[PDB]
Amino acid sequence: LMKLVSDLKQFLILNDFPSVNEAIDQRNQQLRALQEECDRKLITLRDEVSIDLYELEEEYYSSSS
Amino acid sequence: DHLYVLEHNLHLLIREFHKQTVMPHPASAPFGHKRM
Amino acid sequence: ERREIVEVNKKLKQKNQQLKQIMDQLRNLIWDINAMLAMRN
Repeated sequence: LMKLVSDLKQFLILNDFPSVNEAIDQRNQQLRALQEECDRKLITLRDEVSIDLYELEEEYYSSSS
Repeated sequence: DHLYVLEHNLHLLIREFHKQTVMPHPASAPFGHKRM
Repeated sequence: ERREIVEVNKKLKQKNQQLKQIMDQLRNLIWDINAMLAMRN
């Protein structure tokens, strides 16, 4: 009976009615930091790619024979 | 074409969802949109 | 003399074709990234 009561208490306090909703906020912060790093990486990549693309266009369009 | 507009449409639908939720700093009871 | 010039021109044309083929994918990726990161939020 004690084991079953402890199990039911852990069940109801685990995810049934736990007032601790800060886990959602922590997940929000983690995922937002992840997507911000991803966006920054993509932006740096596109900037480098654009620089290289302009440097390549300058040699492609101005060379024909 | 095969992939970009896919992501664009998915993000458009999730933006629709997010817009269907805007906080106007209300006091009495406007409960609407700022630009509205 | 002239044959060497013709061969060099052919090699340059092949290199320019490969260069255009690479630039096509380059600008495609640039457009894709710049248009996908713009629809964010």
